[PDB]
Amino acid sequence: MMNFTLLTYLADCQPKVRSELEKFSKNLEEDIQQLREIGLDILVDGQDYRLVPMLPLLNPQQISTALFPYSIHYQPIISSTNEWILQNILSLKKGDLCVAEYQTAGQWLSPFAGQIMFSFYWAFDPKKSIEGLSLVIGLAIAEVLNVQVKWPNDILFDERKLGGILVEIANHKNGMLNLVIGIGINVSLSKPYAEVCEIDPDVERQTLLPKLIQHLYTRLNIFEQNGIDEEFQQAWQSYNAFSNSEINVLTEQGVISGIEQGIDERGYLKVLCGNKIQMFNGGEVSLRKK
Repeated sequence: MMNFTLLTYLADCQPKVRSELEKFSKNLEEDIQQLREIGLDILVDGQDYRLVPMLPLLNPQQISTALFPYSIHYQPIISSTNEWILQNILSLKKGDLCVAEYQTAGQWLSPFAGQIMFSFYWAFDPKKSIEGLSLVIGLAIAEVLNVQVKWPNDILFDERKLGGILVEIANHKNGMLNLVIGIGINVSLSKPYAEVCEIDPDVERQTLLPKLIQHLYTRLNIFEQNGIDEEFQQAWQSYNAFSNSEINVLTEQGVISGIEQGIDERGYLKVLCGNKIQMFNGGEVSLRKK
């Protein structure tokens, strides 16, 4: 069982003596070791216990001044960035974000401060359709990092997953379509996955996070107008790593083989299997390469 309070107190990544630490944990050394097992690195030098970040910690006010006017909440340790946006939905506007260094619920040995992890609140017209939204989120991320996309919502470098996207619908009666979009991008992971450190060795999470968020909001606004138009489908093809490739579509009824044929106006995957094009929805099916 993870000691959440101990992790939160150690989150500043500054040294803390056991006299204070013994308050948050009862059997302390058993809990420090349990945190070490889940991939966190707590090093005790002499009498000083310190948590080690994989990358330099983020500065909240630097992000806030860079992403004005969007309101930013920074928590070093949180259960879920999506839950905070959901739980505080009544106090937020478009683009308000919850950025964290570690998510306790969610890689397995995921590192503290090794990922760009943020969630944000977005609203659409209640009539509007969100079909293809996860494709817009992925394409924006791929364009910023000059990497590839995989349908429906995978970001790829060297055919390896560089991050993940989670789009959720809030059960709030705003008269609008309320969505929490969650993003995790691997920057430096301790080690079938990829990290931005490979593509850009001198990358800094402080600069990349506003860059990604700004382009993401552009494409979301483009989606509100253009939809999944022909220009978007051309943009998808440019960054698709599975374009016109021999693919296997894993479905609840088994695997359908064929050749990838891009996307339609609803964001559905188009595959040529036999002599007909078969279309699939993202949540129901999974994409792989023969």
